[PDB]
Amino acid sequence: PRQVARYRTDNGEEFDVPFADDAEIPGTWLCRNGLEGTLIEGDVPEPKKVKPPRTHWDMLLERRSVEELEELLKERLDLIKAK
Amino acid sequence: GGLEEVLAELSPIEDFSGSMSLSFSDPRFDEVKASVDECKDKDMTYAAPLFVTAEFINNNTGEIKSQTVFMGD
Amino acid sequence: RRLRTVGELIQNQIRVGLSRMERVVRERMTTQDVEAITPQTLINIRPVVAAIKEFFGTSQLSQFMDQNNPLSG
Amino acid sequence: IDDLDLTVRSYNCLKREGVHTVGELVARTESDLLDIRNFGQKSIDEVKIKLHQ
Amino acid sequence: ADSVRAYLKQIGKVALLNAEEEVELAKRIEAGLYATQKLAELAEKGEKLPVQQRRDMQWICRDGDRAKNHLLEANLRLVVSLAKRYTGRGMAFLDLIQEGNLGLIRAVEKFDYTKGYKFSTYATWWIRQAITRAMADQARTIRIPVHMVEVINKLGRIQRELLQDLGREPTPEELAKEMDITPEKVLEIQQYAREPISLDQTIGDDSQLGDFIEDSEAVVAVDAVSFTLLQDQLQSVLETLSEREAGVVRLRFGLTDGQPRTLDEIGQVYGVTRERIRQIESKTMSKLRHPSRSQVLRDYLD
Amino acid sequence: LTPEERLLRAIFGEKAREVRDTSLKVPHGESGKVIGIRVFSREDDDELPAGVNELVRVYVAQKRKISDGDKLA
Amino acid sequence: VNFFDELRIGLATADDIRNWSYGEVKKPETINYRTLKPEKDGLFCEKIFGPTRDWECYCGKYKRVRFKGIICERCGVEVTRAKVRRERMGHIELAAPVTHIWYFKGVPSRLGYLLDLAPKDLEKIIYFAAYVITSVDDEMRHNE
Amino acid sequence: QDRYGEYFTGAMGAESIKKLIENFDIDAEAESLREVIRSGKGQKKLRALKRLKVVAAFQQSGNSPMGMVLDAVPVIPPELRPMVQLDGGRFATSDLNDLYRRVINRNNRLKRLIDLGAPEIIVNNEKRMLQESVDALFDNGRRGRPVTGPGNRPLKSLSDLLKGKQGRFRQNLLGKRVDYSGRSVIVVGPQLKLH
DNA sequence: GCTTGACAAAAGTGTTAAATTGTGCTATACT
DNA sequence: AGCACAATTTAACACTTTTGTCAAGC
Ligand SMILES: [Zn+2]
Repeated sequence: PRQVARYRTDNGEEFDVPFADDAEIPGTWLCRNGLEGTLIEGDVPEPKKVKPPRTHWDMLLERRSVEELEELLKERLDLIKAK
Repeated sequence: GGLEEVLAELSPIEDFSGSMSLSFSDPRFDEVKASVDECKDKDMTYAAPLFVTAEFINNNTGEIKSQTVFMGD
Repeated sequence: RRLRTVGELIQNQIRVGLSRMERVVRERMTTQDVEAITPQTLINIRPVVAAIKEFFGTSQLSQFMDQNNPLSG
Repeated sequence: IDDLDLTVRSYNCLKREGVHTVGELVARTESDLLDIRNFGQKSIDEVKIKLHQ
Repeated sequence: ADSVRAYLKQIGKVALLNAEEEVELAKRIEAGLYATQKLAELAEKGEKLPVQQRRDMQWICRDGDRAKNHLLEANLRLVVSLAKRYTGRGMAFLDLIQEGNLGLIRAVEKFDYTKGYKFSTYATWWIRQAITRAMADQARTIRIPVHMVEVINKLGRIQRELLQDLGREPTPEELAKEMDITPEKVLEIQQYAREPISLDQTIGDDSQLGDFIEDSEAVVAVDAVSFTLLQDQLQSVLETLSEREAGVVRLRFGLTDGQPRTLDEIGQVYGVTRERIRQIESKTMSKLRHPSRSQVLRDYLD
Repeated sequence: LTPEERLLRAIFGEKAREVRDTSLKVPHGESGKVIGIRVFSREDDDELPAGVNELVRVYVAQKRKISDGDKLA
Repeated sequence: VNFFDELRIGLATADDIRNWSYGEVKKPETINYRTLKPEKDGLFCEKIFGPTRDWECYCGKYKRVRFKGIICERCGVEVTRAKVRRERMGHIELAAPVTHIWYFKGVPSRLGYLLDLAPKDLEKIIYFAAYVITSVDDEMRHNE
Repeated sequence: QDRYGEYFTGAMGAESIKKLIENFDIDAEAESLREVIRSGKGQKKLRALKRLKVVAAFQQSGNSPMGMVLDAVPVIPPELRPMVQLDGGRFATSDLNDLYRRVINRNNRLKRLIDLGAPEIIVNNEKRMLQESVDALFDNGRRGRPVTGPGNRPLKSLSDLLKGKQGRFRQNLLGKRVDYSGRSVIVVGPQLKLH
């Protein structure tokens, strides 16, 4: 009473996961390999709702306004032009 | 006494600055909590609470703080 | 050849407990707001009693009294 | 098929039972819907009252 | 020989900055980052730079990352001075150090040079948080979340303060009062704080604790055999029932399949209503309760 | 519950009980008269480690006649 | 079977180790502090190592022996005997290689004898007390 | 590095050792070691001979010498390193789990530092820590001071299972406790027949 | 030996509030 | 330590279906 779905991890390995036929199959499955993988059948519905992580640039922007950054880069280049 | 003997070694406590000194002295015991028979029954340990006089001194301000301290049973 | 008796075996375990506390007393002074420090705020007695409790239990010189007869004890 | 906003109980039963398009719904028989699991009277009462609207 | 000695040797090779350099490095870091973000802005909409403008932009970024690395390496001594105090608490000294460095890294990222404050002032905050936050996620074999570690510690201090005021240890009531929580809760918290013990401890003085533990799921031979014998006596007693009478009992309790069935489901196989099956069930059960059938199964009570 | 166990329940009408039986019994090969009993209850004020509501100790005693296999000297 | 002929050993390769593994345990977590149930992705994780109870998945949607050898689409636990919890292995994928201490520190050092490095020198390399020349360009060094 | 860096590559850690094995000719070092045992008899010959025993062992077997460096570490099944609550609810577990915990903790921190970017001092420190933790897991105290728990007692490594009178072989394999057995004190049988 | 309808308990199912859990941060100076 | 806030999980609950049960009658 089971249906078998196959997933493919980003590195190319493929894995067989037996499921119950009555149950709804997922589009991604944590795999014995340790990586996420994608079902080779139709869907494959969803992005999973990725929000980008916080970056150093983000933390600098919230204090220095872009103008202050520009004048600073001005100070720095005008110093490089003088050799 | 052995207790005072190890307390002499501690007194005083002084950082590299010598600006503050924490001094110990005068150990004291109260009467035993419970009797031997009572402890063997109630699964406790036969013990007297110990008390100490702790003197903290600030060399900059020259202030003294004397406090009685409970070491334990 | 000695022969450290019970009083001394306790003294040594107390000495250890105090030295472990002196460490917290010394460092405590530094990060504590000065003039807000008291003999108590610098003193944390956890390591002193632990030495005693951890000596009577788990130590090979502290044994369950052997009593099947007065002579054994 | 989602313009109906059927009560979440009705949408899941139909979606599990395999009615993707309303074209598959109208062909089904009223006795065929109530045999679908966890599909009761209040389900066909909400679906019928909305179909009539 | 020691691993911490090895790490201290290397962090000692760098040199401590003064206030002026810290500001210098800070600027280089922010300049490099903005240089990078702008160039990346060109990547999407194109508009390539003049050659001299591009070659120098590449250098601003490289110089910024060179700055970030120099600020860190110069303050590694600060991490170590903070992590010294948190040892003996259940984390390795090196692990404290490394986690402090992670806080040091965010200090650098989030540090602001315009405020005119010395770097160690703002960095001490992050390094301490990184180290204590680390201990709360790590130091316990069974992890407790930070909010619970927070309270477990608070309860500890209250007990030590209350201990000093009462010349004794406080009861659960005194503790729950000083902490403004229910006494039942403080018990729950004190159970959470219990830490596990090693199955490898030698208690014999000479055998290890771990080998005194029974296996509670191990099969017991006398029961599995009697269960086999019980499975025999039922098969017999059922044979004294009508074909449908026995068939209904088996499906009702799931003897053959192991999956019990509803009255409506058994009515579906024999072609009757659930109520009919309920009736047939009552009858065969009073037949089964009849002493001649039940007398043999009595000793299987348990 | 196992199906074979649930059928006997219906027949003899003993409800499968909500709880397992973990009970104190005398070790294999031991015997005697019950001497005394000590009960510590959380309901009663008493005292106990966190989580322990009630503690009961039972003292069994026996007269041992000198027996073949006993060691003398 | 109880009759086997040979029993052999060899160095387990990373690939051998990965093939044994029923999953990569990604967290240093044992069991939840409240429910005392195995934490997912940690040591003891039922998704990888196996079910705590016979033919019972973590969440329990499939509780019955009726379907053995199917995986719960919710908790990803396989329905089978909890005995497999005794037979099944995981793995950790390292972010940097690591030397097997048996072959480095065994006397005589196998690595030392294999690369012809003095053991006291081999130590300095793996523990980051000194560098080692991995490659040199002989032509480019000569032409320049 | 700054001058000549373009002409060579160098590194530290097992990552470098892996490279030296990656570029290795056993058949080459085989014979080139084979002649030195013929021509150079002396104390060096005694050295080259022993060294041959390992280099030769890898030729005949199909074993890649790469195996001596680990990209992945296996994890033993949970019931062999159990965690269980005793009577009363207090918990006891194998030392193996805290040992596995240090390894995975340090590997995960390493991933973190790699992604941020970090000065080699910090990153190399992690790799050195990662290396030592996998050592303690396999064989504890075989290098340096052993990883200890409370009371300063060293944790039991995977090697500690097999070795010694209390290890698997002597304790659980060459002997064992058995069913259908008993014992008591013995008394004289003077009236017994010999059988 | 059987079925019908009224019916209440039981069992699921979706919808929401409460709790639990995870993460960011704290700017005298401190190496 | 301590807090704030977002994220996630757990409980609580309203509500719908199903299951067992009774009386009454074909
Ligand atoms: Zn499940």
